[PDB]
Amino acid sequence: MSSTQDRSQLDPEVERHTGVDVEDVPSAEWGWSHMPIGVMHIGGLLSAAFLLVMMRGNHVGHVEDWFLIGFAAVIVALVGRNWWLRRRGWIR
Amino acid sequence: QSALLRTGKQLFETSCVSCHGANLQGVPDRGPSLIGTGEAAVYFQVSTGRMPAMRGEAQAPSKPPHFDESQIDALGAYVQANGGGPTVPRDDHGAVAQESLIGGDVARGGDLFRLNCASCHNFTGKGGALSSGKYAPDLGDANPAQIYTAMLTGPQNMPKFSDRQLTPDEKRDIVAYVRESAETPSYGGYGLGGFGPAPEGMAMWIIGMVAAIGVAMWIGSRA
Amino acid sequence: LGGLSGLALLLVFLFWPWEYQPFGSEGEFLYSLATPLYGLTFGLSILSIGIGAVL
Amino acid sequence: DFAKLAAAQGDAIDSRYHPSAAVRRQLNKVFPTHWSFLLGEIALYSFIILLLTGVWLTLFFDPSMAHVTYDGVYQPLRGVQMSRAYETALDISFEVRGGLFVRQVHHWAALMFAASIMVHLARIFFTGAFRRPREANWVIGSLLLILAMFEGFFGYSLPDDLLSGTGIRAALSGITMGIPVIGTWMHWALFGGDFPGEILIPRLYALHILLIPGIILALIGAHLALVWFQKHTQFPGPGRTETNVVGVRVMPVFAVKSGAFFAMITGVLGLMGGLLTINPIWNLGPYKPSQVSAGSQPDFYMMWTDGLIRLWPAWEFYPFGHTIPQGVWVAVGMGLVFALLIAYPFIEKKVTGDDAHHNLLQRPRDVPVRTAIGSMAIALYLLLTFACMNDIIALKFHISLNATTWIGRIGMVVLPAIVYFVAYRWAISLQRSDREVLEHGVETGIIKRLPHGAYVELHQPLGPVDEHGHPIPLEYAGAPLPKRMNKLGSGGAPGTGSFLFPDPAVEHEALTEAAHASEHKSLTALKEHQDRIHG
Amino acid sequence: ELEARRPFPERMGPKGNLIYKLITTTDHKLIGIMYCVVCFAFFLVGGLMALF
Amino acid sequence: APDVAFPRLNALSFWLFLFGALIAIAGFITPGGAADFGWTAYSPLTDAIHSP
Amino acid sequence: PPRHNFTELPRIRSERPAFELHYPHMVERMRAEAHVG
Amino acid sequence: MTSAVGTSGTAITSRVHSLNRPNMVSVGTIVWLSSELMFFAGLFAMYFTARAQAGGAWPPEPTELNLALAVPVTLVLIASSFTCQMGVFAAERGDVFGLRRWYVITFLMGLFFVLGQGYEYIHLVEHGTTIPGSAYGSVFYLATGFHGLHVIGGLVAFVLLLARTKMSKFTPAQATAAIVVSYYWHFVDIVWIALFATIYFVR
Amino acid sequence: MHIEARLFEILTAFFALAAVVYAVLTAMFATGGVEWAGTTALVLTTGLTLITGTFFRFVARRLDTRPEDYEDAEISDGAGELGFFAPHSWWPILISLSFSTAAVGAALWLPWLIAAGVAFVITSVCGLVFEYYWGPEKH
Ligand SMILES: CC(C)=CCC/C(C)=C\CC/C(C)=C/CC/C(C)=C/CC/C(C)=C/CC/C(C)=C/CC/C(C)=C/CC/C(C)=C/CC/C(C)=C\CC1=C(C)C(=O)c2ccccc2C1=O
Ligand SMILES: CCCCCCCCCCCCCCCC(=O)O[C@H](COC(=O)CCCCCCC[C@@H](C)CCCCCCCCC)COP(=O)(O)O[C@H]1[C@H](O)[C@H](O)[C@H](O)[C@@H](O)[C@@H]1O
Ligand SMILES: CCCCCCCCCCCCCCCC(=O)O[C@H](COC(=O)CCCCCCC[C@@H](C)CCCCCCCCC)COP(=O)(O)O[C@H]1[C@H](O)[C@H](O)[C@H](O)[C@@H](O)[C@@H]1O
Ligand SMILES: CCCCCCCC/C=C\CCCCCCCC(=O)OC[C@H](COP(=O)(O)OCCN)OC(=O)CCCCCCCCCCCCCCC
Ligand code: HEM
Repeated sequence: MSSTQDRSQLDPEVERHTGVDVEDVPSAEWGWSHMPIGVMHIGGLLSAAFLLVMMRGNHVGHVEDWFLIGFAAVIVALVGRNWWLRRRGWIR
Repeated sequence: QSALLRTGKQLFETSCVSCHGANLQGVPDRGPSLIGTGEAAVYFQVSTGRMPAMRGEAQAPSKPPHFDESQIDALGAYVQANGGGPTVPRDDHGAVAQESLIGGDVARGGDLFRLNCASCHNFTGKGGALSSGKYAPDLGDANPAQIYTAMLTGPQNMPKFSDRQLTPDEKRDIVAYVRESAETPSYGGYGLGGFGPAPEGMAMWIIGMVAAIGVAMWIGSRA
Repeated sequence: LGGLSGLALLLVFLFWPWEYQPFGSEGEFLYSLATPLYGLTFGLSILSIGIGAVL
Repeated sequence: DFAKLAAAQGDAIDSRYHPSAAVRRQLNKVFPTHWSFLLGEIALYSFIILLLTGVWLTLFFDPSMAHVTYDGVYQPLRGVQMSRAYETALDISFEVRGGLFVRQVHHWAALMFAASIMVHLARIFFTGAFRRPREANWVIGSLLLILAMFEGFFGYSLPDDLLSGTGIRAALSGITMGIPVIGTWMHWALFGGDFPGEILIPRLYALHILLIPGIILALIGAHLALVWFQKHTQFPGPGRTETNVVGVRVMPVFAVKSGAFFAMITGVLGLMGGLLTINPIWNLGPYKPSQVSAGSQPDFYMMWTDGLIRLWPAWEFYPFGHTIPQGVWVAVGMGLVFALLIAYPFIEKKVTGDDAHHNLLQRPRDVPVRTAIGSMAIALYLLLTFACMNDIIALKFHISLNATTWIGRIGMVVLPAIVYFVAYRWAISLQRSDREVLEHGVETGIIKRLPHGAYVELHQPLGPVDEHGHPIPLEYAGAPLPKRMNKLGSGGAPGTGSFLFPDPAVEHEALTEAAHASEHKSLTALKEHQDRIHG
Repeated sequence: ELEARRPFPERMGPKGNLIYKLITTTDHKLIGIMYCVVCFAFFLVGGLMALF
Repeated sequence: APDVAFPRLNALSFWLFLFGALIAIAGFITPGGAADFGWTAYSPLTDAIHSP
Repeated sequence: PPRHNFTELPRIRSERPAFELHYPHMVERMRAEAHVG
Repeated sequence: MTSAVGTSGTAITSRVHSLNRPNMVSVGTIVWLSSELMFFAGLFAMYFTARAQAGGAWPPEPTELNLALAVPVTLVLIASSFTCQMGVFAAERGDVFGLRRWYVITFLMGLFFVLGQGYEYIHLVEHGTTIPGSAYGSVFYLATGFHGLHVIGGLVAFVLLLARTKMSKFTPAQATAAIVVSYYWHFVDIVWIALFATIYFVR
Repeated sequence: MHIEARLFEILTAFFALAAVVYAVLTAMFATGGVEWAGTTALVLTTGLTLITGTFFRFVARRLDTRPEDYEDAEISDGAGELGFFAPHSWWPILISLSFSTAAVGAALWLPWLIAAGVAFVITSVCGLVFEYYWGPEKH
């Protein structure tokens, strides 16, 4: 009871009509809420590529290369799953 | 001594013949041969406890010794008789020398430590990391005989400092510096371990910064 | 408390066994906590003054 | 007659000058009373302490590589060749009363300065205190952070020491000399020749006591002036709009609490200078190229650069009869880090499209993408900082050094992504929690309904309640919501007597009634001002 | 005389609704589900050891 | 019942399980490895002398 | 289950409250044959 | 927000109405204390095995228990239990400040007990006996020092409960919290009585 | 709470019998007399169940027959105000993390990480306990 409701008029300025919606991100209008999926897909692919490329180096070790392979493989698998699901409309 | 040799043999036969095969020859891929290691190597290694070793790993860790001084001497005498090699220092009475190994000069000992020891251990004998699971341990537990014998016989991935390379006077100075740096109180407060940047930054972020943020939260108003 | 700690800082700074003591020497313990006492007194004094002001 | 003296001095001031209007403006200036807005004040106060201790240190420090045998008081270093810088640092530590304390509190103040700059940067970035206005303020603040980093780098390198000289040899020499087109030319021009050139420490002393601190002071003046005249932004709240500042005036409350906070911060710094040992240069022998330790780390603010050096995978290029060492990789990495940090507000505005004049902060949860990016960046910074410490981490926490190095290498691309995803989802879920609180009221204890065995949490609505039980959902207003009746008027009136004994009932009733009346008055004033503004 | 249901129940749920619950979970039902998933993860981890 | 007796406590129980479990698994990342001695962890084999 | 596990509670009489709830006719039967074993 | 949807004057109340129903907090505390009894049972088993394997002179020659300092501390712990029960009575009443006084003196006497145990530890360590020094020393130190850690935990609970009473109005919730803290303190003093009778008298 | 108390009373009877018989048959007919580990463990698990059962019996005599204990008790009989059950809280995870930082400090013998884990544990336990008592901020 000892609390007063808040009235806020923040200055707005993309108009959010495209991208994310309040049902998905409740505070979409209040700040940057949408990162294009292409950005994250390409970022994951480049992270996997960097992990694979680190195999080429001055290390006589081999478990290091195998760890890089595994992490790059799971990253690529996640990116591929996301891309495939969004291509099919989030199915399976 | 005859009985000392016999006791060393009996301890050896029921302690290490599984990995330093009888006849002191090493078991291929379990332990090196102890021929030529000498009494100093046995004293250091067993007294630090590394040798009753129950795993083959990156490094044999230290542990409580499995033998008392008399049994350490027995094992060392047995190994010295079988192989023949460096001998642990001893005082006038016959016991392993502890105070006699404190070199008079400490500046010289510190210079030698920095040139040779700090390379991996620390500025002041705290531990250090090594390539693959190895590490140089803190020297604050080691007693003067242990430090001297560690130099005399490179235990593991540690350069072997012969008497010719580091005259016993230089080793005594290094021992004096090690003990002095270990037993010396931190001037200026609690030395957070011995590593400056990392413990100092953590203590900042945890003690000073939480204090500042908590005081700011007390003074200000959440909103 | 801030004032008493400031006076403590003054008295400790003026009269305390400062100066390096070689090693294992009588007075080495006093020297080891000489500087910590300076900092303790100073920080406690000004921190107590600040706490009083905040209160 | 102190009152008469004060009145006469005020009349004299207002006759010689005419500062009445300006002084009244300064005193009446309103500052929001949020705790997170004191984070910059922490950095400012630490900077002031740094200046005060640095003057004292300069009164006793001698910058020079001129070799000297100590012949001082510290026995463990006697007759050892050392530079005059190291000798006078040892003299400050030992043969000057309180010199050890002064240098220790100076170094602790440097560490707190860096840490508080980092925390203030986090606050502003996550609350969006940089967009449209204050973007130049963010830019100069980024320059200030970089200057502080390098200032501390030159500071702890100032007393020629084994640890700090090894750090200099690594970074300043190797990185500088590896740069392709002009690397050796920059190295020789900074060091007056080869690495141990006889002018390095004097040059760093100039840079560290006058040049860089002068620039830091000028930029702090610009920063504070910008904050002062571009009125401080505030979080959304009851009476807080984009065209007003709700808080407390400078004179009565803000000034006193800021001074008290300065006192407490300097008290914390002094306590830590006393009780905690920082940079025991006496333990760290004089610099010699042939000697080194295993730690070999820089202060925590340069620890991320050092960790980048450690983690980057030894990629070297050899053009026609030339070499491009791995130092250039880390140099370009630092350049990119600083460029992105300086240019973020413009990058953010280009990406999103918002150039609107923003005076109301936004809660980090309300901006999932930016809080996610900041969490990702903080994760990368922490990864690099701990990679620099992998040596001691491996030593103490028994993990192989190669394992720590490769954990850093893999994480610096894996951990940022994990933290980004987790922070994004966490922000959205905080928003969802806020919405559920808005539409259902706060949660409380469970009650079993009379006729049937239904269990209902017996919520408490935060707004007008519909004719039936369920309330009319409110609309989110960018301000925190009370998720515990704890923090509302529920169970908050203990006997106001004392810790050990009570007070008379009449006094207790008077006190509690007066407090309740004051709370009603404050809430009503906020409500009426809000209604007047929005109606 | 007929009910307006969804063709299929909500498959997963809106972004960012579970992560904060897990941290702040106080519903035994969710905690029990966290137990089952986490415990089963250790079954796979511990079970993989048996294969070696 | 609607909930457990101490529903913040059972939340702590899960997290104590999870984090307690992880630091036991953490023996693997160490160069030496996890605990050599069997699940039973008999006394003489477990002391600092054996399995150090 | 709804948060707090229940919007209702049936008459609890035996070790099968839900069986009694869903099959009231069995309630008498579950008692008649109980002791036969 | 007319008045409140939950007609309660405390954001946090008793977890069940204790007049007709058991106090859940008390039940849980009693069960957990019964478990801590088994923890101390493990410690007692260690001590008794060492005692059995001792060769007649259970406290070795170097060690010598100081009843002069062990009787005052146990008496002080019993007094602390009595004062804690008085504070429990205050908490059963609405006497916030009476509870605070009783629990403050209980905390002071428990701190005195901890300091006396530390003094006896210092004296014993000076006179030879040590954890690594002897099996008797080690089992004695494990038992009595784990009890001392439990006493420190009880002291922390006391100060924490007192802070809670300071920050919120006294209610049946805080009364029950005081009651369960007192249950912990009574369990601690009972296990101390057992440890005293075992270490010193029974030996 | 008659059945709740009687369960622990039965457990106490059985554990007391087990402790007594073990102590007797180990004092005599054992290689080295009383085992002194199993005996103590059995005695103090008897004590565990005895404490719990005694408290439950005290409560059973102190409280009238609850609806839960009463057969033929309608749901409406127990319908009423259940007490405060803590809603969402993130303090348990912090307590677990602090205790884990103390535990790793104990495992890897790091007094500094023990000292900090314990501080951490005190802070998080204070937060959990004060969660629903921290009055509104007074400015
Ligand atoms: C052995 C040895 C040498 C030991 C000593 C160590 C050493 C070398 C140095 C440290 C020694 C000293 C001198 C320590 C104390 C430092 C010091 C001056 C502390 C002052 C704090 C104090 C004593 C407070 C007493 C309590 C009290 C009554 C407070 C109210 C009255 C006071 C003092 C008000 C001070 C107000 C204050 C902090 C002014 C700072 C002036 C400056 C630089 C900026 C002002 C300013 C501020 C503060 C903003 O926050 C701000 C935010 C947004 C936009 C603009 C501004 C802005 O312009
Ligand atoms: C900030 C930290 C968070 C990082 C997030 C990123 C998460 C991804 C981690 C990537 C892990 C990469 C591990 C592989 C790395 C690698 O390639 O190195 C190996 C060593 O393998 C290993 O153990 C692998 C251990 C992997 C465990 C990773 C644990 C993650 C922890 C750190 C997460 C907790 C984080 C805590 C956060 C704290 C928050 C602070 C606020 C081999 O070295 P070596 O030892 O020389 O082995 C030789 C033989 O090969 C050879 O046959 C034989 O002959 C011998 O020579 C042998 O020595
Ligand atoms: C809040 C402000 C207060 C700050 C703390 C100030 C404390 C002041 C202490 C009293 C004055 C200074 C005493 C200086 C005397 C002194 O230095 O103290 C050593 C102890 O040292 C230790 O072990 C640590 C013991 C544990 C207690 C201290 C722990 C405090 C940490 C937690 C504070 C930093 C915060 C970090 C947070 C971590 C969590 C991060 C998530 C004791 O000797 P010792 O133990 O034998 O040292 C070994 C040589 O001997 C031996 O050769 C040598 O080789 C070494 O082994 C050496 O350790
Ligand atoms: C689920 C998978 C389950 C996989 C579980 C397998 C576990 C077994 C591993 C080690 C056992 C102890 C042997 C220890 C000795 C190693 C064996 C050997 O000798 O194998 C031949 C060469 C090296 O020859 P080298 O003589 O060692 O000398 C070299 C330079 N001088 O390696 C090879 O081609 C063969 C590869 C050998 C090990 C590589 C394993 C690393 C990581 C796998 C994937 C991580 C995935 C992360 C996912 C995010
Ligand atoms: C502006 C931010 C500053 C930072 C971050 C900073 C940081 C540091 C640090 C970390 C040290 C190492 C102290 C030690 O190792 O004991 C140091 C040394 C020093 N600082 Fe600064 N400082 C700053 C400003 C100043 C100023 C303004 C002055 C002069 C007024 C100054 C004068 C000195 C001197 C003379 C030393 C050498 C002390 C020694 O060798 O022990 N510093 N600085």
